[PDB]
Amino acid sequence: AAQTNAPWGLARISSTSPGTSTYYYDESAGQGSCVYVIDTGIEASHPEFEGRAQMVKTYYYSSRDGNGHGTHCAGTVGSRTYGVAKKTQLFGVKVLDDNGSGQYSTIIAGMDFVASDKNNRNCPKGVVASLSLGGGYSSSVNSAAARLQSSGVMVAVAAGNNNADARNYSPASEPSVCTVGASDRYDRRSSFSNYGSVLDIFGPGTDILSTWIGGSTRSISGTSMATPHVAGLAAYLMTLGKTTAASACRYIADTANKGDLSNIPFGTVNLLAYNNYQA
Repeated sequence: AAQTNAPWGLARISSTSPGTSTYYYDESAGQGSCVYVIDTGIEASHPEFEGRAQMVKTYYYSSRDGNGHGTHCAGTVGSRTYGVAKKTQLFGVKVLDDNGSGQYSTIIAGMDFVASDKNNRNCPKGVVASLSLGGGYSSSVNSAAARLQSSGVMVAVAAGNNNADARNYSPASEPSVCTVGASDRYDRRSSFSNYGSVLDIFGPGTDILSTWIGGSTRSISGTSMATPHVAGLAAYLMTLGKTTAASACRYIADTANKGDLSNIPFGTVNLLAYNNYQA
């Protein structure tokens, strides 16, 4: 399948070269998979989600996304126009308030929620969780991410936006999950992207168009935007049967575009997520 005039990041993930604008992908499109977006919520009524999104948990007075960040990330996972895996099921877990903040204890509870809640959902092709959040190093936060991964969920986490080594941030620094840095449309490391040996992969993160609250759209930047490209890619590849939740990060690294990014510090992987789809 071909989506013309796609957002640059979608085109990038199906291309061996920057500078194109059509996204190519297998029509299975993540059908039968599920992606949890652990964030500020999801505006599930947005026409872009086509009834495939729903809120399953909140720790606050509402499950609605009063911020936009979670809706934007969910759109990159699975919206019809802005999403990688256009037929996946999206489940929102609101661990962040409408200012985008959340206590680590709430975030940990949300991860353990997903590890159990997947047993209440129909996801025959597998389960992914996208975590566009983080703060300073915490062994408890890393352990919660490790448990979620161990339970059979492909965990993708943002590297962070500090232009610093991600070893000092959580859950970015947890070895067993997939830690995602950000790149721009010219294949440069995004100016804010964290780096370091703990990164597994880069995805598009600068000037990413996606859904927003109020039934709208906007372009924003962050490792928060790169993470859902990788989460959606995992769901898509799991639906194709090419990999599993336990092996998808490694498979994405195996099949990535290699050596094509600029300003990658010595010791950080030079790997850009790629779907290897042959139309």
